[PDB]
Amino acid sequence: GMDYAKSDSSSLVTTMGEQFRSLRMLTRRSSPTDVLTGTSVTLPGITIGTDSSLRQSVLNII
Amino acid sequence: YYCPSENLVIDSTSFPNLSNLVLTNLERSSNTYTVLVSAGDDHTFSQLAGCPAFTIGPSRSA
Amino acid sequence: GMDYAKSDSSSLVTTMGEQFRSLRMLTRRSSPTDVLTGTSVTLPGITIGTDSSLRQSVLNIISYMYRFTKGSISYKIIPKIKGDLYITTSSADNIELNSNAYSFDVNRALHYQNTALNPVVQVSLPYYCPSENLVIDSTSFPNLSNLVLTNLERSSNTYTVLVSAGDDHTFSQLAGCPAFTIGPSRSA
Amino acid sequence: DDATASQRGIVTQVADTVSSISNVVDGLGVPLLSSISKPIGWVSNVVSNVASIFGF
Amino acid sequence: DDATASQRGIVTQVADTVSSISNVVDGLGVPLLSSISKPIGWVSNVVSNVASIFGF
Amino acid sequence: DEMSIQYLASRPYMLDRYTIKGGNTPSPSGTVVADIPISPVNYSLYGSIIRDYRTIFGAPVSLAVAMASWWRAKIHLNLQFAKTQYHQCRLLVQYLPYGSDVQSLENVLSQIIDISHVDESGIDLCFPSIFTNKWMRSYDPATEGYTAGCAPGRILISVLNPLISASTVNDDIVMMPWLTWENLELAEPGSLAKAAIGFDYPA
Amino acid sequence: SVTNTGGLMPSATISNSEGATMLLNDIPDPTQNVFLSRNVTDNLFEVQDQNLIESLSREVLLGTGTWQSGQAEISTTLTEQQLITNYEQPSIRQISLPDDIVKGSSFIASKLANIAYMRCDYELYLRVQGSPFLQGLLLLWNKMNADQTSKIRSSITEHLRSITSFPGVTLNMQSDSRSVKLVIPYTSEFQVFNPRNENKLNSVRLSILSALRGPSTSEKATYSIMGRMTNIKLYGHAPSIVSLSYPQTE
Amino acid sequence: SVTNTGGLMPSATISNSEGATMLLNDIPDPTQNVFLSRNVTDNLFEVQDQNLIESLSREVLLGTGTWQSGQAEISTTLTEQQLITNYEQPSIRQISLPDDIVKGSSFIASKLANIAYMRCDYELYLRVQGSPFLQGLLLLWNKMNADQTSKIRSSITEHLRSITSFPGVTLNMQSDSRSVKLVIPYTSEFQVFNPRNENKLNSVRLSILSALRGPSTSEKATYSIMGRMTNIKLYGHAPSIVSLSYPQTE
Amino acid sequence: SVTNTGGLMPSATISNSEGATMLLNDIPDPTQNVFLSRNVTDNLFEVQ
Repeated sequence: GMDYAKSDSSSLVTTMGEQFRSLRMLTRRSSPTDVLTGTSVTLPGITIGTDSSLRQSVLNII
Repeated sequence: YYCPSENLVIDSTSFPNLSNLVLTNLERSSNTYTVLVSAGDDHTFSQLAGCPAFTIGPSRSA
Repeated sequence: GMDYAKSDSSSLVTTMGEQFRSLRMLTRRSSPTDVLTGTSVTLPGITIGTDSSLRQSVLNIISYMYRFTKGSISYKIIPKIKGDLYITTSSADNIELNSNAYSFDVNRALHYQNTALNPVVQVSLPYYCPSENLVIDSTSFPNLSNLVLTNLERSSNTYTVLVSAGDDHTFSQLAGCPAFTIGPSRSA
Repeated sequence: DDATASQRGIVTQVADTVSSISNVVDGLGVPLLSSISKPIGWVSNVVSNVASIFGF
Repeated sequence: DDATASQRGIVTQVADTVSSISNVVDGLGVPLLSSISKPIGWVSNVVSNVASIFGF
Repeated sequence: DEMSIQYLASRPYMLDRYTIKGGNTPSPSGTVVADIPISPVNYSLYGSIIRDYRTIFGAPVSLAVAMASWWRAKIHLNLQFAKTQYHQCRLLVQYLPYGSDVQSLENVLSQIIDISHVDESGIDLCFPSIFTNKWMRSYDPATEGYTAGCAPGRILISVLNPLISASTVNDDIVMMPWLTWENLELAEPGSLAKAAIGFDYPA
Repeated sequence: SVTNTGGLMPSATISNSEGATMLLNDIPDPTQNVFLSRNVTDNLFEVQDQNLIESLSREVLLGTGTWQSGQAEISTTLTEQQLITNYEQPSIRQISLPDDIVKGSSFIASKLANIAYMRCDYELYLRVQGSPFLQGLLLLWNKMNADQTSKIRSSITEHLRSITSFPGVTLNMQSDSRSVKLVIPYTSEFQVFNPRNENKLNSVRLSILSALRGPSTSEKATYSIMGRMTNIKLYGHAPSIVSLSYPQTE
Repeated sequence: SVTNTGGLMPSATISNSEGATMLLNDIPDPTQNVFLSRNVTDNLFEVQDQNLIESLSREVLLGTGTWQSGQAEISTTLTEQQLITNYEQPSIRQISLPDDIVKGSSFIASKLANIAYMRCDYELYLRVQGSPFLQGLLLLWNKMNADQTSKIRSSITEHLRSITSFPGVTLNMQSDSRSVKLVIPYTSEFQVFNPRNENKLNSVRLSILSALRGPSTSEKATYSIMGRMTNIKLYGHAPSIVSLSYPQTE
Repeated sequence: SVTNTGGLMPSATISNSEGATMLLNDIPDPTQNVFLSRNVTDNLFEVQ
């Protein structure tokens, strides 16, 4: 390999309150989409996705 | 999650009659709503396609 | 030594309801700061400190004997006009000038509350720093997270705020004391 | 022990420990920081890789 | 274990399991999906034909 | 699991092509062929501005760090080529904290690579990340070199012995680094990063 | 046992170091007609061995000077016009760290060539001399990080009763040894610093705490400061250049 | 338990070191109000440790160049006018030692600051590159102390059959590895030398031993020299200055 | 452990089938970044 790498030496608890090792946890978190004015309201189905514009949910980004 | 198939390609149109949410006040008056979605505990994604182009910083100039 | 001293002889329970042998307990207690009128509200960050005037929080007073801080800090907020509001974090890089964008557009941790039911907002702000220590009023880290709060429709309002040390928090390095006033102001 | 502290439901107990006092002057002393330390309790999970970390 | 998870009443514990990590690169690895699996708990009832299924 | 961060980090991707020429008047020794700042999301060698927004084409890990604010990792390169066994030259590769320009063999970590001995699948090599604290910041304004705390440093590839080639073969060759991010780790979610569809807020 | 074709199908798995740094892609061939030896026997007086960690810990001169009766003594108290203006209490000498040493000593400036970052723990030595008949009292004390905080917070702390509660050591001339030692632990936000730029923190100070007096007017006495690093930890390899801060882009 | 008279009857037997050097006549008094600690935890990726002996052994570039058909090949024999005049046989490059290194490398020039004398044992590395179709043969060889003897004795030894019997190594381009290693033992009258003056001895040379040839005229091929010290032995402490020889008086 | 010269001195003893028919003179190299699975569970009535 020819590595100079030597593995780390650092504590986990010393600097930030949590650590996460998966994207699911980020997705369980709930985020805003877009305001729905009027009577004939249309929420996205479980197929989800394909929003235009630029504002968009975190789930929608993942 | 009521689907015949174990999997769903995102934005599938192969199943036209999938259930879709609706909400009503009685008297059918106009109103706005602040909505925010999240993955259910039951939910997952699969098959890793590569990334979309994406913007990062605040818009430059006006 | 040549001491005349002879050690005390007195009961603890006989005279006052409690006893305390640390300054942390005094700091976990929450105290008022200053009223925040208008839309562009600015709560102090976890770097805290450096208030002018003379009214000031108890944490803010204990702050001057030390040099380092670390840990999360807590807020209580009491809006003057009741109605729902939102709480969000931000940073100087994180801001945008599209003039159609708004504070929700970054996907930070969020908190909603209708104050008509629960008038007292309670929010704890965590400790995201690269470094194990922070010199008080550090400017070496420009992009540290900073709190913001908004009603929708962006109307003006006042807030009664009161801060406290989080359970995670501490001070370290003992610098000596500031000059400080004690009595009520003399004359008019 | 925040989990037990919240489950038991009483304000007072706040998880007991006994500190190692030193530098006594006149019946009063200074606790070591080393023994005032209290369990954090998520760290065990992150190191042991519990399923809940992955959301499943 | 949602029943116990709701009965115990504390947010944190969320039913423990220990996953079988593999493909370690530098002290970090990828859990098997097979072991992240958690009990569903209505299925036992439907297969065993508990009375509550019939409403009685 | 396909949503684990380590699973995302472990896939190699080509970053960009680099010519080395090339029979007759080969470029003089000490001529740099490449300057690679150590960050997944650098605006320099990734992406381009479009509609004021600075879009950034790239591999999935880059998105994963694009969302979080703080990060840390080590690099694992795999150099690879388009050559015959009639081309023949040598290369230097340095890892430079806060530096620039080639810096001799002595001053810094270096790693000579003979071309002729690089059978296919290329050659793997790894670099440690020296830095003043534990966490890097992600986003930066800079349109060229990395700012400051945004990246651990730079890796710099340059000619040692200039290339020579037979009359029977094309004058120049093409180097193609492949790479992966060892020991990736992320913190504090929340950012302006998002998909390139549209370019506007609704109103 | 096979003819070596000029560059066709070399072994592809070879890897070996030459220097303490620099990995190399293929082995040099150890062929040559003769292998010769060291020749000379030592024939010399012995001398103590040299080491890097040892070399860095060597003692260094830092300051030297006269001290005399006419110089001002530090105030017990403050008044307004000086309280608003961030007044600093007068001192015989003040000294930055660790720059007084590293950028201050050409020897140390050279030993640290081409290393990226490091940690240090200081020691300081005050040595005053004067006649038995003299009266006086000095204080040697450690102002903390100071400059990394607000201008106000390094202002309302300068007065006697606060000065005497900082880490430090007093020096009466009654003592026969007439010298003191003072230890400075490493302390900063960053875990390491490159020696060769303005990494200025904790400012050591020396202050009069009692005016010098002798039977005649205008008596005077000499003093010297010395210092040395300990617990050092060097870290990384890099070209010897000034580094840059966050907003700046390189 | 006795009042310390200001400088009358101090203890007279005290002796103790401060730095690795410098003995001191009396102990500093370790009094001060507080003893503080290191503060920061490391929190970093590991890196290989740095040492002095290790630092000195690092590999160094020495030379680099083109080589081509038009250059002259060394003579089999000598004639008179060149025999009387101390003629030297032509070479692609020649290199002095150890000056090419020590005074040649600013890094090493700095690491050896303020040390009096030293010993060294060299290694050298030739690395040539060219196409499979090329023909050629180089020689890398060690001329000895040379300059310390008579002009005549470094003259009648320059011819092919003598050149090939000196210590050295040949390099055919038929080899696939295309690189060679050559070891140079320390050798002199003096047992040590200060690095920073003209301590010039054994001159390494590189010579053509067969002309480069390719299907077309004026083919060319590249090469690089590298070198590193081993078995080093530093000795003594001194100000970093050029030294002087015997007739001269300082 | 040897550089593969572009078509000079390949192994000359290799033989292996691909399909039920068709013998082949040299082995395909099984390199690729990922190995994926069958996905669907059957979920169906049985048939003969």
